[PDB]
Amino acid sequence: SLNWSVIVPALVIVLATVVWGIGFKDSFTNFASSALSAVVDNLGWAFILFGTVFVFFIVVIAASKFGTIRLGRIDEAPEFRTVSWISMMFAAGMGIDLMFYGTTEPLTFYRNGVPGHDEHNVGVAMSTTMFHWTLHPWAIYAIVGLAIAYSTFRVGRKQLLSSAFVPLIGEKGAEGWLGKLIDILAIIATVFGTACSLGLGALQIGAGLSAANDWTIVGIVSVLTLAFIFSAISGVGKGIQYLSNANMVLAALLAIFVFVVGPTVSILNLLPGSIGNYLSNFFQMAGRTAMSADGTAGEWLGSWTIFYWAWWISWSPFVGMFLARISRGRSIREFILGVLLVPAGVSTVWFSIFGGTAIVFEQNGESIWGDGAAEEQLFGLLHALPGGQIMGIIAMILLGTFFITSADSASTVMGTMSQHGQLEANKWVTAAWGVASNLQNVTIVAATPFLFVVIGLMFALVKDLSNDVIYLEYREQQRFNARLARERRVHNEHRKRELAAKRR
Amino acid sequence: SLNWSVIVPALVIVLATVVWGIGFKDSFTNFASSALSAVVDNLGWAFILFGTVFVFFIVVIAASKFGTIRLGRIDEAPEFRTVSWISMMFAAGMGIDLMFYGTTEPLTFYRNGVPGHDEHNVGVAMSTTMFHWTLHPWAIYAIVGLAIAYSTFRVGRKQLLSSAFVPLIGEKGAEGWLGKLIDILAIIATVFGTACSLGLGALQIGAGLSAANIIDWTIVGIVSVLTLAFIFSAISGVGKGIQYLSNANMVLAALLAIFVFVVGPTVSILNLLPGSIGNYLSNFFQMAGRTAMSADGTAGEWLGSWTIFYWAWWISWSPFVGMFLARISRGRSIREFILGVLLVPAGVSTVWFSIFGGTAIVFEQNGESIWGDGAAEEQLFGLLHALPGGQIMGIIAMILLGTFFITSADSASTVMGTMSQHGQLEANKWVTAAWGVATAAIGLTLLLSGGDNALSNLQNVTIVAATPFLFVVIGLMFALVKDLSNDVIYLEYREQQRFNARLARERR
Amino acid sequence: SLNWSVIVPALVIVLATVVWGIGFKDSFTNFASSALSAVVDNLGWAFILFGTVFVFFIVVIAASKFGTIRLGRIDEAPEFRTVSWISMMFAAGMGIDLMFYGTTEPLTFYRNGVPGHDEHNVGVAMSTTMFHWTLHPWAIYAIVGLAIAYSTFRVGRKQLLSSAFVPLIGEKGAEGWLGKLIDILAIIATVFGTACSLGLGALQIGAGLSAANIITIVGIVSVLTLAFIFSAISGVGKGIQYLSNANMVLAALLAIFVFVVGPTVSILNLLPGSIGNYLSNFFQMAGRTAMSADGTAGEWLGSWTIFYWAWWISWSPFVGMFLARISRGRSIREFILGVLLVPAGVSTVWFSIFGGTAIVFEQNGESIWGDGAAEEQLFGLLHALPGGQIMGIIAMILLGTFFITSADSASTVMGTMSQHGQLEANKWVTAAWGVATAVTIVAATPFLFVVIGLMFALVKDLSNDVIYLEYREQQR
Ligand SMILES: C[N+](C)(C)CCO
Repeated sequence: SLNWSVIVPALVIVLATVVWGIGFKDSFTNFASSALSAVVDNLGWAFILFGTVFVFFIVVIAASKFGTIRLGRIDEAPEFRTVSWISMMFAAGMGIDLMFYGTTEPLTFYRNGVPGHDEHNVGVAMSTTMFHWTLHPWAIYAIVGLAIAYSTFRVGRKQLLSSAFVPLIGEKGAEGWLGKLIDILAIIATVFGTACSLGLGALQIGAGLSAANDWTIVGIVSVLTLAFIFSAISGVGKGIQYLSNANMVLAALLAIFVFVVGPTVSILNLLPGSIGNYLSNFFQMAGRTAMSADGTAGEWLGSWTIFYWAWWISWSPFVGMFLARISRGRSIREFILGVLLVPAGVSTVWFSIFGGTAIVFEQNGESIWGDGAAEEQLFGLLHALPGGQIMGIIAMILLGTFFITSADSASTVMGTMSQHGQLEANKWVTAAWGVASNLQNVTIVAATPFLFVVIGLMFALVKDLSNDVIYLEYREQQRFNARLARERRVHNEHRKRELAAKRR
Repeated sequence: SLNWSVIVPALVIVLATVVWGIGFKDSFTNFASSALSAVVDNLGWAFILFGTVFVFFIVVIAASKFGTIRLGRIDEAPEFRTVSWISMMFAAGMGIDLMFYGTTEPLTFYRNGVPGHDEHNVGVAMSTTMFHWTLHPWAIYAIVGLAIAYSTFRVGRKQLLSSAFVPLIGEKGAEGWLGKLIDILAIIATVFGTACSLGLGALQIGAGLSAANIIDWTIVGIVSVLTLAFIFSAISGVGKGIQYLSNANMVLAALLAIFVFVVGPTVSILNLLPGSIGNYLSNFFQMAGRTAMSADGTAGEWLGSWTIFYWAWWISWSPFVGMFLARISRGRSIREFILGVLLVPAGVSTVWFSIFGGTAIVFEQNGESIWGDGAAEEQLFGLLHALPGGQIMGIIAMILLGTFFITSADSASTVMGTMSQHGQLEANKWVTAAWGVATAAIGLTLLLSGGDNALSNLQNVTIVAATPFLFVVIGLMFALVKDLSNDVIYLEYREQQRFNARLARERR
Repeated sequence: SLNWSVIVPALVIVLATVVWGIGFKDSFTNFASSALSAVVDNLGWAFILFGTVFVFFIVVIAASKFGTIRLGRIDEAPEFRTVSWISMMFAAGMGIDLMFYGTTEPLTFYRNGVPGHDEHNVGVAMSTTMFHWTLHPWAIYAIVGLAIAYSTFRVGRKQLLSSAFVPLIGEKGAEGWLGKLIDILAIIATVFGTACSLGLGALQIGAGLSAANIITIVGIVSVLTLAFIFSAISGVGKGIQYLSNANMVLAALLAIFVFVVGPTVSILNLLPGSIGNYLSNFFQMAGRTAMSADGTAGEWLGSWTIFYWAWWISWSPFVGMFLARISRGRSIREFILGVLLVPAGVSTVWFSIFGGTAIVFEQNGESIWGDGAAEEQLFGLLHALPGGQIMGIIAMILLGTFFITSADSASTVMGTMSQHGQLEANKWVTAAWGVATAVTIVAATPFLFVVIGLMFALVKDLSNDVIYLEYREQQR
């Protein structure tokens, strides 16, 4: 079936803005761009304060006994073997976001330097770029991951997101004020959440084709690729799977390419250097406040750290929904360590090669900084290697596949929440959604409340699992063990007492 | 049955400070406060090291299996609800001291900077203040709280610090050479601890009088001796139920936190919550190792005035917080009661210095600057006066430091009575007041001797009377670890895992 | 009993090495030195990366189940108790390194600064020194130590490094490419490793005797200490047990006299000081990849932290043995921390006292750095105190003490890794290989990796211990 109670408020606002951005007061939309500023500096803290709390809590829980609990009907066989499951995360744990931002972020920090430190600090350059792209971002997922996952596969209920809040607003009666609203606010941040990498993919080509053959060629390019959304899911059988390995071959290749063509020793060296520093500056990073230092970091932080936080939150639905799947039969722990450590530790080695070389080239004077342009750097530093174009091609096509990976999946997810949450593949809705610095701004305002949704989600999560039979058993059993062991002891002290007073 | 071997000895020292200091010579009391440099110079390292030790110490017993042991009889349960129990903690975690150092503290740090830190350094400045007022201060309180809550509750001894050394000391009637001694080291330290709070709390008030009237050296003599007269109307002639101002405190303190939160730079104040917890955590070890060798050996002096004082002050109070937290505590687990103590009080102190002290910083950045001529006593009235209707608030402020003194004193003089008479839960109304005035007398006695640097002489004696007790609380770990090893539950468990090992060994 | 298939490939290189660096070839064994740089630069990442994991590793080992099971026969009464055991471990905690380097290093770092900082800072100059001398050099031992012992005392497999690789390789199947290669590079390692701990001592004696008999003679000393490496175990027994104990009392005395005569507070104001800092600066120093800062520390890393790891890596077969040998019946847990808590305390305080005093003297204008050679400095601050020359005499002796206990025992590991990893070996082999030392970084360059696999052979192997094998062979 379809949820035409969640769909209808959906597009009325989706397009209310869409048409509102292309038409009417065309520049009226740039009042919103100056409107986030209310949210960024009034809530920045909220984002940061809770953004970190998100990292500690997920980890305590995995570590906690809650983690042994398995995700699906009691006693279920993993979807993939413990070395076949490994390959699965990559399918979600990468995208177009890594390439445009991934080779410019360490550089841009090694260049300008981050608030609180001097320029040309390779160390911070590595510590601040991972802050955003490793431990922190992924934990915003695994929260929503687990609540969504535990909601559906274990308890055995609906693939709708607001569902995971039934242990707070009750169950089956949280459909109104709170509930439908969540789904609505869910679909929206998934339409905007997508284009933020979709329309972006066109922009990276709008300045990407310069490697071969500008601000209006995007419309022609957008259709070149979008015409392939209706073929991959609508016309072609199956979803993803095939592309997941494509990214390893394509990504793994250009990466091992660079790791062996570019001097390896420096990138390899910065391998522990990357982690080491991360750890040393992670707490200090998490206390960064517009108030610090001297209260002049606000516009840096709104620009970078608050920019990603807000953004990840406004993208955690797709990625909590997508990660839930193919995590059935996997337990809590193995799934939390799953979504962290590895997706975390891939990104890290990725900024280690793109970042290390990108920098080592400024260490000498072969700057890759293409007039301060995110799309220019990527290639500016591989056409500085043999076959710069021979790979630069595979990079284009790498940002091509990624266009449909995100789209494909995203639509899977969004289309899934409009059907009453059922998994079955809905060709019809997957295709319809497909079509549906002002690139970095529309996402974050759109699901501002979401931050409070994942905040409260901690409880709705911890409250609900805590009633899981296995864990319910474990704590019941503790009481019996605790008191039984009481009887055994109170008696002795009456036996060893009566016996004692017998020696008189 | 008042312990007189214990009661008189504590007083012989109480009287000596007051009699020697103001009535006769005066100039000579400041000689013993040359001894203070003595303590910091060559016993300085110890306060610094065992300070950070107490914090680890406590977390690992909480972390340790002992954590599961229940205060009281086996599988006992807490007397009141988690929320109530906690609810007790916020009151425990506020009084005259935050008032005094709420604002000058982190400001003095942004204003002047910290050794190893360039001045105007928000993150550091804040994290140093958090340093003094969170886990390290509260590790100590729990160290002593546990010891007390455990001896009376579990092994059922007398509510006396000595009765918590019994595992390590004879015994056959604990408190021989030792123990009488120990309790004596409690009373005294408990007097000068509360003294400062009574002390700097007083002159905070004389200062505050400026907001309403204008208008003094004799005026501080009046400030205390009046509310000190009103510790008697408070305990001498109790009416209805004695509990009552504890909340009468909380509300005012609430109007102030709320008042300034919104009026003052709110988003900043909010920005300090994530910000300050983080610098803290991040700066937790770097400041842990700040002795008088960093920086270049120049932090020696800075430690003396601040950092060391928190160490001496927290210690010389642990006899009071320690019984308080203990008394409330019965019914918790060591693990539940540790984590509770470090985390719960700490929320408040972190929130407090962010708002009260965190506007003083913001201001100092717009040039407003509440520095008030460099005196910290007046800084609290000052920053408020920079806000709409801050004058009415200054008034409440005084009346707040009023209520605090009586409430600061009664709770002390009860504990101090309780340990002056063989640790009776039942508290003699007549004895308490005695510890009321005696303590008030030394608190006042410290203000008057000093003149313009009245603050200085206060923190240097309370540092000396503390130095002894610090060893007490160090030893108190050792008793505490031997007491927890012989406990039923930890012992009975080691018989079951060695068994859950032996059972499997012979079947295979 | 003498294994002559492992002695040959090693005995040939050793006979050859002393020579090819002699007879007018003395220059071409010098350009050969610079080929060390080659390693530090492409295996630079190698140490600095794992050096730090070993620590976390053992911790994460001592932390988990494996910890509880006793080393050796199921639930055995150990060969000591806590109050006594505590003495035997100390035997390793003190040495010849901790002579010149304790005073000089903390002093150096204070004076010139270490990369990524300013100079004259006391915190960094401690935490940096402690860092090179704490957990980092004791995990690279604990892994060697814990593995060997478990191969023989638990499992009972002969006491020889390759034997610990059984898990990863095969039961009796290692013999081929991996193992024969091990046993040989676990000699080269034992020779040179200790050779860079004695080589500094053959000199520092002549340098330190320029504090006694002001002012060729360097080589006369090598014998006057070596001449009592054989008459110390060959005739009468008990040197390993008797010397280390005495020597600790010497070093203790030394330390204590300086501690008291030297300002007491400063040293004693630096216990919290070093510890607070060592924790604080732990992860930053650890990730001190040369890439930092600005690409600069390449060289600083090469002079000490990285060179530091190699030598330490070189030390794993000889050192890793004894700490395993010493322990029977005592759970790995009471051993991992055993060899982690003690090392930091003996080291920390030791640097604290001597290194810290040095920093104190520099601050008061009383510099003892003069000229600028490591070997001259210890005696510098020494003679700067009452009874200086005198304590200086025992400090002299200290140099030669343990050197004998570390030469007679550097010898023992060889004698036992010669005769099929036999605990007890014939006397002639141990002493004969005691005159061998009578390049450190590349001596052990491959042996790093030998540790890493040793880390997998220690985890994979346990998971085939009885507790984990029984559950394994059950429902699963
Ligand atoms: C709140 N107490 C009075 C218990 C002490 C805190 O300053």
